[PDB]
Amino acid sequence: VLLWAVQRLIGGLSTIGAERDIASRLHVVLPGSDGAYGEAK
Amino acid sequence: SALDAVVSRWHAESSWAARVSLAHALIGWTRGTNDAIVAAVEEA
Repeated sequence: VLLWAVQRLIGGLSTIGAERDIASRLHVVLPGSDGAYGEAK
Repeated sequence: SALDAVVSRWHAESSWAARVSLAHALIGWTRGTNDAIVAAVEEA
């Protein structure tokens, strides 16, 4: 639900605006929460 | 990253402390599973 879901989400959301307008560069924020920080890293 | 899961589980659970001896070796490169790669890295 974290890794694969958001990675395919980035893929899908970046696919749509690819051929329509070039240099339209998508932006993603990543929620990163020591051991929890290690998992986030 | 694969370490950070199992070793973190080791540090987390106190049952694995007396049941498992977690160990690891950072393996390098092998010449089997070619000669050009070995020559390039031996030049490196």
